[PDB]
Amino acid sequence: QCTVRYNVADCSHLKLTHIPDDLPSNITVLNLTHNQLRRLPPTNFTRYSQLAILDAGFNSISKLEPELCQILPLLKVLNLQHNELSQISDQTFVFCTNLTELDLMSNSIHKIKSNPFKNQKNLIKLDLSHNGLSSTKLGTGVQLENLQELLLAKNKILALRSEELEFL
RNA sequence: AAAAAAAAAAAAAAAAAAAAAAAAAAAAAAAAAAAAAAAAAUUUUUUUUUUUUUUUUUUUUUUUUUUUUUUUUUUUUUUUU
Ligand SMILES: *[C@@H]1O[C@H](CO)[C@@H](O)[C@H](O)[C@H]1NC(C)=O
Repeated sequence: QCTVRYNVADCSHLKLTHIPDDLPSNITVLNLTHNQLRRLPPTNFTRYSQLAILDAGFNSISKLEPELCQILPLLKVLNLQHNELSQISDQTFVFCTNLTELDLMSNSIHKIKSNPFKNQKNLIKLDLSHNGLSSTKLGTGVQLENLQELLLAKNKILALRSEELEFL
C-alpha cells in the first residue's frame, strides 16, 4: 500500500487501479503521482479532509469537478501536471480560494475563456506550459493579486499584445 | 485513420562508473651468467746491472837455491924473459 510515514502518503508504483481511502486519514500530504487514476472523484475525498496538499500528478483525469475545491478547503498545492484536461472552466475553481500552487505541464489546453482564476488570490506560481496556448490572455478583468512567477513555455503563442497582457 | 496521460515489457545505437582477468611496453629489488678490465697473496722463469765465497790461466814484483858467460882486484905455489 501507500507509504504514510508521518503524513506523507507517497504512493509509488503500486498498480493501484482505484483511488484508495485507508484508515490513516489524519495526514496533510498525499501523493497520487504514478498511480492508475481513472478520474478524480468529487466525493471520494470526504474521508481525507485534512489533506493540506495533494500530489496527484501525471494521472489520467478527463476533467476536474468544482466539488473537489470545497471538499478540501485547506488546499495549498495542486500538482496535476501531465493530464488529459481537454477543456477547463472557472466553475471548477470557484471554491479554491486558498490555492497557492498550480502545476500543469502537459494538458493541451489550447483555448482559455472567461476568468478561470477569479477566486484564486493566494495562487503564487502558475505552471501553464506545453498545453498548446495560442495566446497569453487569461481573461479580461484584473485578477491574480499576489503571484510571483508565470510559466508559459513550449506553447504556440505567435505574438504578445497590449490588450492580452492588461489583465494584470 | 490519428494524437496523447498512468501500468508493463522491451530490442538497437551513443556514452560512461566499477569488478574478474589477459597479453605488451616501461620501472625498480633479488638469484645467476659470458666477458674486455682492476687490484693482492703465494709460487716461480728469462734478461740487464752489480756483491760475496771457491778453483784455476796470463802478466808483473819480492826472496832463497842451483848454474852458464863479459869483467875482474888476490894469488899461497911452479918453471921464467
Ligand atoms: C471511489 O470510491 C468507490 C468506493 O470505494 C470506488 O468504487 C470508486 O472506484 C472510487 N473512484 C475511483 C475513480 O476509483
